[PDB]
Amino acid sequence: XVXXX
Repeated sequence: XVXXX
């Protein structure tokens, strides 16, 4: 966390 978590 879509930074890619």
